[PDB]
Amino acid sequence: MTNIIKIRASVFIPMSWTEAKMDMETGQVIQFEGDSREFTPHAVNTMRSRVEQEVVVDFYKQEVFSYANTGITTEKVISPDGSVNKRTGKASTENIVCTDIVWNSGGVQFKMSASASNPLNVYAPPVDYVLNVCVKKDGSIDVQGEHDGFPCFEFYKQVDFGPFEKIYTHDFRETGDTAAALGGNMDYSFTKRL
Amino acid sequence: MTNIIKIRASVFIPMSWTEAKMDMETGQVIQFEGDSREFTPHAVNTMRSRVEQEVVVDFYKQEVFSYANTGITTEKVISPDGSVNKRTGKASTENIVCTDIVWNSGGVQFKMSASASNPLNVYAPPVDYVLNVCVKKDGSIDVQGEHDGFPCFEFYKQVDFGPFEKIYTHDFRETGDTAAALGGNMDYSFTKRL
Amino acid sequence: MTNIIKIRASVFIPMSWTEAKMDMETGQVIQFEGDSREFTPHAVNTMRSRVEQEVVVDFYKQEVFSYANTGITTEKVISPDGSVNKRTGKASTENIVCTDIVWNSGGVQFKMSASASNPLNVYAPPVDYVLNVCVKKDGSIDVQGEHDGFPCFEFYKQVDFGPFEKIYTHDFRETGDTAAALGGNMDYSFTKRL
Amino acid sequence: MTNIIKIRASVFIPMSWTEAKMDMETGQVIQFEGDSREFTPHAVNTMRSRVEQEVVVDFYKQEVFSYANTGITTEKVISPDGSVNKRTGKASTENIVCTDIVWNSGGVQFKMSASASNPLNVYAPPVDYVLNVCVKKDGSIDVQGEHDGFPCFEFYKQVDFGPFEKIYTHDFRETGDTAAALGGNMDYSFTKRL
Ligand SMILES: [Mg+2]
Ligand SMILES: [Mg+2]
Ligand SMILES: [Mg+2]
Ligand SMILES: [Mg+2]
Ligand SMILES: [Mg+2]
Ligand SMILES: [Mg+2]
Ligand SMILES: [Mg+2]
Ligand SMILES: [Mg+2]
Repeated sequence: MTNIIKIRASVFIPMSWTEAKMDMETGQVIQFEGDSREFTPHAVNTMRSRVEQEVVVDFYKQEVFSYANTGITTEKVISPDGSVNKRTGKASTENIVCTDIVWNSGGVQFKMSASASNPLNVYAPPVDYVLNVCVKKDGSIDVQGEHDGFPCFEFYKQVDFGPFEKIYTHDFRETGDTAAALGGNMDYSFTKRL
Repeated sequence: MTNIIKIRASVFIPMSWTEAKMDMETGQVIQFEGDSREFTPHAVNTMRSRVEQEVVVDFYKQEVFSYANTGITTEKVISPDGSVNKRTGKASTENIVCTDIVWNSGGVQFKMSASASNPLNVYAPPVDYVLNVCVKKDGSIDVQGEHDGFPCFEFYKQVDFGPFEKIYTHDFRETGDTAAALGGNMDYSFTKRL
Repeated sequence: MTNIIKIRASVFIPMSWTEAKMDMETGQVIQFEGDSREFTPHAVNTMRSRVEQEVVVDFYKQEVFSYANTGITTEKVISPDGSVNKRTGKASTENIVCTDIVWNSGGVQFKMSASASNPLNVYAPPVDYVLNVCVKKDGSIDVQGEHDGFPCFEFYKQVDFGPFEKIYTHDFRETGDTAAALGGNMDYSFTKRL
Repeated sequence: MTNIIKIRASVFIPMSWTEAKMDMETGQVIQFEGDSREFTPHAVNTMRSRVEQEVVVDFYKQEVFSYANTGITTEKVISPDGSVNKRTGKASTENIVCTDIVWNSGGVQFKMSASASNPLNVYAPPVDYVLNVCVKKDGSIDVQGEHDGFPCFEFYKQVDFGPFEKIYTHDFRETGDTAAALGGNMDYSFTKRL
């Protein structure tokens, strides 16, 4: 009846630039580039997110396909001498996976997990989410998510090439949270049936 | 002839506190306790070192013994309101080792490797040194070493309970190295004969 | 017959920037620009000193000449949001003087006095020195000085366009000293014949 | 009709301690004692003001009397190692005065000026106020005032031992000023008839 059902996850920083840090050792002032954008599902391959993942369940084919990416990190360093210098790196995508795919008569389930650190500052703990998602042949979905409290998170489902539907969003700046929340374990969780 | 020769290794931050890192938006300021001392052989069991290691070759017993230890890590956080909060942790010694001991006619060979990470940040990079030493029955040594460019490293020999003798010292505030030098590979090497 | 003889005084900050001061009221970090150099006699008119003075006694003309100058003060302010601002000002030279010139049979005496404020930091007490110098007709000098403990002080002589010769240097990081030494009385003193 | 008319002025810091400043050269966090009070005309002799002044015009003897005082300054310095150390001094009252008394049948005018340094810091900017007050025989007054934008300022009038009345107040924290407003010129001014 319904053929293709896609789940999209995005992790992004809304600001142009992260919170400024100063190292008295070097005299520098450093910040990393953001994604300069609000919430939206239309940001694929746009490089306006730190982590991006899409799983596509294909019932016609009896297949799960996954797509995983990380944005580019740019650090802006202002030297004592005043000069500014940018450096570029890209997080690994080794730990953005789609795992534990299990089939039954009327659907499939799997877990999506993402862990990506900042390639240019190693002292930083990685962002993490994991969702346990169950999809039925009818089209409706059933998700159990956890994620670090920072930065912003957005999840959408899109079925048979139609319009996108909001699964769940987390807005750190509405929530009181900060980059501290990236350490520890995954502070938040949610349940959602669409 | 000569019976006991000891090799001492010591890594230390000569300041009372590491140079401050500050988070501009919050005003928060972060520092790590140092060892507040200069170069000195007599620092054993004093907890004035990040890493501390002694290898004792005993020609009279045909034996090699070793001691290894880490200092305590203290994170001091100053809040915008001048409130101060401390945290304590102790790096594991699991990777301060004396390995590849080879006994032959002329004396003995072995390699001392130290690698200690920050018990308060799992993600920080570790300090590293490796020493390849060769000790002769007459009390000559031959040393080939590598180490990170930060913080301070000092190495000493002492024979038959005699005075200490400097093998090698490295002082990051002379070579202009930084806390960054704790990552990557070991960036200095040396060779010394006593 | 020795013709002309020179005394050069230089007060400079060896670092590129003085050490940060932070205000939890405004959230800001402030530093002033240093002179980014080591001790050297060849620094005239390079603007690489906070205060600089040359007294020249001419035995051919029987005259004393003096040059005096201050470098430029540059204040750098980092803001909570990582913006940086510079301001700029130049200390008055009115209080860098050469004084009480007395001539006798065998040479000349005089007094070099320096006092300079920070034009951007009124909170700054002046840097201060005074040299009492006695120059014999044959190119010998007898100097007696006082100075504040911070920053660095260098004094040289130069006879008849010859090489420069060190009279006295003060290095504040060697003698464990602080910008506090700027206030109060002149902390240090010396006498030298050369 | 009216015999005694008192004008009272108080300069105070509402909070227990001024906002901390940190110095990276020494690691010290340093804040000064405030007056830990809100606005109140009843604070004479209470040592809960930096500056206090009362002028009393006495229409019965035809005399103007004046009383001037500064508070105790106390700096708390927290050392990098935890230990705290207090110094105390007391600002001079040499520049809190009442001058330019001119009498006529109608009443009297005079000027009240206050300037007071921080007595541990010679070169710190004084707090300043200057009031031009006209006192009429019927008891009414007319005041043109100027003051620095920090810290807090309260002025009151009292006739024939009656209750106090507010002339004017300045709360630097409603108006978003800072300790910088201490410097340069008196940023605020006001005019009052009551
Ligand atoms: Mg995490
Ligand atoms: Mg967490
Ligand atoms: Mg290295
Ligand atoms: Mg390393
Ligand atoms: Mg001085
Ligand atoms: Mg002094
Ligand atoms: Mg003022
Ligand atoms: Mg002002």
